[PDB]
Amino acid sequence: ELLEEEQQGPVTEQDIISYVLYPKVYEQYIQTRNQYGNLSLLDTPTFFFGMRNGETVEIEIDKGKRLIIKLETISEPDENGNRTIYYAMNGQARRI
Amino acid sequence: ELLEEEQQGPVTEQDIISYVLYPKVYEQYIQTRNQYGNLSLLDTPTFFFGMRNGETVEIEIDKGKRLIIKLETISEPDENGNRTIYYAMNGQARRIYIKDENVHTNANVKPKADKSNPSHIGAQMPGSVTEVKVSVGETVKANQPLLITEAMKMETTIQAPFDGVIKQVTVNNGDTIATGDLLIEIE
Repeated sequence: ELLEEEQQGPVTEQDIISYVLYPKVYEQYIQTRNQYGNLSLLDTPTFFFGMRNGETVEIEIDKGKRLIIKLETISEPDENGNRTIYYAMNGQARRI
Repeated sequence: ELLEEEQQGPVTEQDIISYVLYPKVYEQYIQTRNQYGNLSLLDTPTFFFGMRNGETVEIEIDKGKRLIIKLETISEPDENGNRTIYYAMNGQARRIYIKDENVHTNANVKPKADKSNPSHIGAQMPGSVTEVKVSVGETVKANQPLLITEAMKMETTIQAPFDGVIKQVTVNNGDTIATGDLLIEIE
């Protein structure tokens, strides 16, 4: 009940023991997954380090599905302390 | 007859005595006018200083006609020392390339070599370029020295892996190099 109330929907028997065995950790894994998604798919050097300027990285999402990302530049922090990363993803200009 | 030949076509009487009076200066005014447009329309602070990161500026072109320009970011220089300015003009994304007058080209970022491409020669480890021995469009033998780099008070020359022609040299004398930097391309 508790997991199906926190997450609101699908919960497996794997989720249940995972929570019982590691309450704090399971929960924290969900918060991270909610934010960044499936991090297993990223390659290790991209996972630990991110990306350099003018780099292109492939991420195999499925059979014949993959993300193509190019990191162009990163801006200087603004007044709020926020930097603008200029991206190119799947032939589409993107800003984060 | 002279001025109309040089320029596009339209020349006024005011153009003519402006030349006569100040030949070289008038001819310079035209070269700048052809390069940058009408600078007198710029506000003075912008005219002398350009723009700071994140600044929005207005240029009164005429009644109801103005340029709203925002300077978003200035990139690090490429191997040629060309910085990419990220602009916003009248709600349109815009990119402009400007050559940086460095002094020493140690701020230049070289693209990484493609390790699967045999044409691409990459830097084995970090150093500085001591001597460039080839230029673009030069046929070279196998084992021919084509770049001398210094690591840690140690010189190690880079040589051609096969017979071929140089497509690009991304480095000049005194430039810093990093592990994996593209340096040469050959056929």
